[PDB]
Amino acid sequence: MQPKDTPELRALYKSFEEESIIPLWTQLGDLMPIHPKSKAVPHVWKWSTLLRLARKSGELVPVGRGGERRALGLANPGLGGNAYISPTMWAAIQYLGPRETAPEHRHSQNAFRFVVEGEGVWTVVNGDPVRMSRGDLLLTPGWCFHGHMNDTDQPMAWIDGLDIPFSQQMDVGFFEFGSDYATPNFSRGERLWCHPGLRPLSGLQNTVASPIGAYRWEFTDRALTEQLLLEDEGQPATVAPGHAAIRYVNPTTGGDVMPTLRCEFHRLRAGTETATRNEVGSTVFQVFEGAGAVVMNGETTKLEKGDMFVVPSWVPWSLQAETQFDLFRFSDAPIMEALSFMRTKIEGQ
Amino acid sequence: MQPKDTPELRALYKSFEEESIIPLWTQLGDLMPIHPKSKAVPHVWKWSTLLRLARKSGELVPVGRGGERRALGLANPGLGGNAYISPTMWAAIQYLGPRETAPEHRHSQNAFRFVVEGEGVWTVVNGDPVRMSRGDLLLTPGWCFHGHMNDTDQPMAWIDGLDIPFSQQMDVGFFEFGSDYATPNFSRGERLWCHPGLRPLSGLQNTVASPIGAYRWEFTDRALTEQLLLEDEGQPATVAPGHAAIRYVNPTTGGDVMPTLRCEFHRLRAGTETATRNEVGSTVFQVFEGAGAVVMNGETTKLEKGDMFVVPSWVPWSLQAETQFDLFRFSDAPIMEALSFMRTKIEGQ
Amino acid sequence: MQPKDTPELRALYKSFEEESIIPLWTQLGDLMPIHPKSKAVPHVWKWSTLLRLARKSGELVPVGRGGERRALGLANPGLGGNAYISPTMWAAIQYLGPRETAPEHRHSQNAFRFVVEGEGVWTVVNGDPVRMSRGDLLLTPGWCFHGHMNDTDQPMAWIDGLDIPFSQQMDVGFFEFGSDYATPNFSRGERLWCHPGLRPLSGLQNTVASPIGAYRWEFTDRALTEQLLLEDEGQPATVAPGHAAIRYVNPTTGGDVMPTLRCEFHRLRAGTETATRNEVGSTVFQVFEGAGAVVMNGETTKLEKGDMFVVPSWVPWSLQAETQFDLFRFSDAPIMEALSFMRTKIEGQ
Amino acid sequence: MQPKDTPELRALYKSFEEESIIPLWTQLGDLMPIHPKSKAVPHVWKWSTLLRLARKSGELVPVGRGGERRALGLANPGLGGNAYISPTMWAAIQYLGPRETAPEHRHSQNAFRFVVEGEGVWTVVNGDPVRMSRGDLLLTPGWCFHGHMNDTDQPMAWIDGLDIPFSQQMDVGFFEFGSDYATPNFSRGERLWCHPGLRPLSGLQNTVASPIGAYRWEFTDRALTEQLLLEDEGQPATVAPGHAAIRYVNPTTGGDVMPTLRCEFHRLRAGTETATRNEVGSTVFQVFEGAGAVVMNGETTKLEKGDMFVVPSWVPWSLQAETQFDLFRFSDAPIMEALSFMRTKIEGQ
Ligand SMILES: O=C(O)c1ccccc1O
Ligand SMILES: O=C(O)c1ccccc1O
Ligand SMILES: O=C(O)c1ccccc1O
Ligand SMILES: O=C(O)c1ccccc1O
Ligand SMILES: [Fe+2]
Ligand SMILES: [Fe+2]
Ligand SMILES: [Fe+2]
Ligand SMILES: [Fe+2]
Repeated sequence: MQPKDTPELRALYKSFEEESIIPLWTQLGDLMPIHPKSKAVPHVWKWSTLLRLARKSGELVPVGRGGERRALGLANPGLGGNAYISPTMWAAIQYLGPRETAPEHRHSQNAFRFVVEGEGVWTVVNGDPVRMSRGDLLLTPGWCFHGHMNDTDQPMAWIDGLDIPFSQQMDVGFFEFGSDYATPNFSRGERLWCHPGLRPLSGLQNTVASPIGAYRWEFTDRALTEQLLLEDEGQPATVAPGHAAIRYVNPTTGGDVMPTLRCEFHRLRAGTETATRNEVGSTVFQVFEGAGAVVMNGETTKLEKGDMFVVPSWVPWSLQAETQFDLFRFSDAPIMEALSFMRTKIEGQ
Repeated sequence: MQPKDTPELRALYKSFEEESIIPLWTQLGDLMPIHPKSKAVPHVWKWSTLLRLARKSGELVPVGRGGERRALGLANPGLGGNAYISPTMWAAIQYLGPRETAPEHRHSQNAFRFVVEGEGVWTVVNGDPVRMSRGDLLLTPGWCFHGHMNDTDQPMAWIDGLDIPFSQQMDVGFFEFGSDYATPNFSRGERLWCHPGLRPLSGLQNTVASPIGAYRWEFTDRALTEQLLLEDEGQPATVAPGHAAIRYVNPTTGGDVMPTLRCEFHRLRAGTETATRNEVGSTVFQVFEGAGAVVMNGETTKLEKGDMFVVPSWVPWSLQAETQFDLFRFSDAPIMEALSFMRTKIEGQ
Repeated sequence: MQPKDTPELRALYKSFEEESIIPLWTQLGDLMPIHPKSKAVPHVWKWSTLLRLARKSGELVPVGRGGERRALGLANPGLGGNAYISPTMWAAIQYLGPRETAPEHRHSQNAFRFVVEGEGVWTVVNGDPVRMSRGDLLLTPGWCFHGHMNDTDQPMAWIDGLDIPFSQQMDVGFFEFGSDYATPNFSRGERLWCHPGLRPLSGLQNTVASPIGAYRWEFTDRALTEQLLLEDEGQPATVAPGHAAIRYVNPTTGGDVMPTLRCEFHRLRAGTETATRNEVGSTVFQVFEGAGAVVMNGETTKLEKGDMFVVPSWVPWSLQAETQFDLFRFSDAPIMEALSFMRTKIEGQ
Repeated sequence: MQPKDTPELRALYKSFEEESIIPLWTQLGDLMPIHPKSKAVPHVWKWSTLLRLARKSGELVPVGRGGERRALGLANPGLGGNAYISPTMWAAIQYLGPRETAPEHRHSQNAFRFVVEGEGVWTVVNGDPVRMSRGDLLLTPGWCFHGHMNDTDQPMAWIDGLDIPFSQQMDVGFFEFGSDYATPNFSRGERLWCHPGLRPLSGLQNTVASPIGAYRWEFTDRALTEQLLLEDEGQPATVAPGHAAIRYVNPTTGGDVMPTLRCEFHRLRAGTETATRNEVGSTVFQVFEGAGAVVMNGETTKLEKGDMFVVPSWVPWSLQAETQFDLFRFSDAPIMEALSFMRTKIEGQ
């Protein structure tokens, strides 16, 4: 029950409004809920829809009338009109038309770019051009100048993933505009850092984000395959049966690519069904290849190549593989783990 | 400019709404601002107002009709009706009437309690009673059962500070209800941990929050005084001239009391004016003792004993001491520092 | 068996000597032993002997003819004439006569000074005078200028403990000579750092050694007592029953006082017998107060106030308390733990 | 001067011997030297000598009469007959004859094996066979079962480098004997861990030694080459001009391969002369390929393929490259750095 609804009490309460006081006893339980109950909801975006809307955006929105910001933000139906896939993350399909470019900027927000379709596009990160192609994870960590340049008559689309929504709500955003379109097969960063177990004596200082600008498909495919081959041979390797998986990491540290964002890739042998997990914080997945399904909150949704979905904080989820099922993944887990808020429930266990 | 306002474009845009797409090019700059520009605003609450409203709340709201949650949340005028002092923090004046109690609960949200007026109240934290008195900082870190019990015919008020607003927006909240009202002068925690430079062989494992349940006035006063005395003697000690200051810390680690919240105490020799600072993230201060002023965004506000104010992300601020000026402080700085978002501008420097 | 003792083989072997080759197959097992088997042996030094030899040294060795280096190194009978208590540590009884002084030097070797008998002696550490008295642990960490000055007509003796033997064998030794004999009751360091759970905003940077120059008896006694009182009350605290114990720590970090040396203090309720332990690396203990015994390798030795003993790597040991038994302790454990060589066997467990 | 040589003093001194006391004032300065002055001396071993003595050892010392321990320890002429290359390190040429094997053991001492000549030998490390070939660095970290098996009619030689001398002097040595000779091209470890910037979700826990069992030539060559190519292009990369260099690292951590031992590889463009360095602790180098020289203490020695040399603590050294000069390197630097004893002087700087 509340306090007696008296004239004295309504006066007290008129004073509260005047004085910028809100009394705890008027509040609803869910200011401190039994467990996390997100405003954001589990949602799926069909690739064939995203691709159709992106080609269309490309016709209608050329450069000089919107075309240098041609990204279609996946907006969670529960997040009140904000361009947020979850409370922490932004996820958009950038569509780069034939021969298009962008100038250099920087910002505190951390970003990656995961190539879906296309080749011959370079993103230049602090002056170092990083060739882009299908299955490549690129990084443009906080405060690194990045611009891009298409070298071809062909469109490219990629997932444009950022901690924009965390950064906006917590007030950490900074942004600056900056000052030959070279096309090396491999960036300097990779030429220094993509040799396994080796570290340059000039790179002895640890960094906060990874210095690897592209994690190329090749390597991601080979690791996932070797984990499956090791399963066939009775050797331990997969996280769970028929579930191969790698985390993309900062080689100076062995930790996450950037402070706010985790990236991973999972490959599921056909028939594999994962155990249901409740994880604190939000994750987004994208079907790289194959066919299968997700369950979220008990509800199964069938998935096709390119489809993207979000699991908010604590929503129970699992994946199931009809064919062999490749999935790119990202999450706000390094925020929850850095701050000791992370909890995990797994069904068996 | 935007794309040509054509029927085709309005169709594209009707599809976006249907499909939960929001295009980056429609967005306003301030999704990624030049620097942080908070929705929250600098604001001051006058203690004499908070005290008047608290006594009143005590008459009108007894136990069984709201009285076990008698906290008056300082609500930022810019934060749209949420009981938030800033986007990350909650700050309330809890008013405990004569002989009142509360039962044990726990929650993932981290909390402290800074005693303003009163004595003879124990908060019991995982079964360990912590006597409360004026100038004491108490902790009830995430997931620690806490309840309280007043032992006296006298009211007590304290600042009830939590990371409630961070926890709600990011979805990390959990909460549980729990299962003799002993009155020791000192808690076990303090009996183990409040011996300087000494650590118990049974407490060799590092912890995420501090195990010190009360940081008593005595010690805080003595440290601040010794720093001033050391200044008089030509020895280095103060952070800036006439500006003595301590940070409350976790002795297992030397870091912050809890993962999301920093606490500090500042004592200003009369006449001292601090250099203007822009700091990422938000802080709240409370005048423990003395008289002086704050400048925030260029605007001076005079301050009296008990007055509380908030400096959102990047608002330029300084303090000025007319008499000798004691101030309790807290902030979301460990979140910004844990995630490499922290930046600091200082005027001289 | 060896290779056939042939003229060819003796030639091979004459070549080895010539060429600075020593073949593994000629070596004895104990270049890589089943477990650690120290050259050093368990040994006890009787205080009444150390005191007698120290007074004597004081008569015969005044200043200008040896008296500024009046330390009597405990030399392990197994360590071949080196002034080593163990392979890693040096432990000596420094005897300071009436009014004597020493000038400032520094060195990479880490050092502490544990006051046994005496008062009114200051050691000055980087210009900061640290009053010395009975039961105080003082530090003079690596590379800190230290000199001392006696202020009284009375001798003082203290344990002078260093990582001299580690430093000599591994080649890390550096040494420099340096450039009013003030007598403050408390050093600056302590005035800044001996307030429990508080840290100065000017001391926000972590350090490698502790900045606390004296860990005074007072605090050590109070902690040990509170742990015993907590045992009487059914509260967890002691490491083992009737075994109270603290580790001296670096407050910036919560770790060991200095990188190579651990210090601790143990208080045993009468009747308490500890469980036998095999620990990697060496430790030295000194009976501060009480009467009791040690077992080392199965052999019991009775102990009196001041007596000192060493347990080399892996020697099984325990302590037994006839009266209430106070013991200062140091070891090379931070070297073994830093390098993952530490192992521990305990009898029950 | 000493104390007066009196009968009383000789008595005092007879008591010291009796009582296991050695007085500091009798000691020589160099118990705490101005800077490190090693017992060990700079020394070179000519490969053509090591190879000749190894073939010979192979004839004279077959299996069953010494042949399973056919390693020729490089013994520093200054270290009094111990099989030590420096006070911290052991370095030997293991010579494995046609078809020979060894059974599994383990020990706390950390070890690597750097292949010089040969192929078709597997070392099996905790049951995982690691193919060996020229230029490969293999690890067998502390406490990992390792045995080997030759698969060929051909001898192989490798550098057999351990922290044997540190382990013996400090007393940390443990050793155990253990319980199909499979020949995979690549070990499991490498199949999991040698994909750049990728980490298996089953390997999320940090380790103390690297889990990479072989750092193959291929990768080491490619990194060194790419650093030189990057120099040609005006991009920063080399540690110094014409001086390319990588450190072998633990990918879970980015730190050193094992806690006591650092490994590195340097490639010098012809004509390159390095700046003179004094580094705390000892290092050993082996000419993998090319021709050039070392200066140590001012004395130049010409070097050929395979030649090995040691620079004790603080000996000033530099390398000079007549042709293009490839050098494997190891040191006790992680011990000095872990314990804050490391110091570095460089000539320019
Ligand atoms: O990082 C950027 O360039 C960027 C900024 C805002 C939205 C999408 C993006 O790729
Ligand atoms: O920690 C609590 O008991 C608490 C919970 C919500 C609001 C204010 C509070 O002190
Ligand atoms: O630290 C010193 O002054 C010292 C040096 C050598 C021996 C004993 C000592 O106290
Ligand atoms: O690691 C070993 O097997 C070993 C042990 C002693 C000497 C040389 C060695 O390779
Ligand atoms: Fe950007
Ligand atoms: Fe609570
Ligand atoms: Fe000294
Ligand atoms: Fe071995």
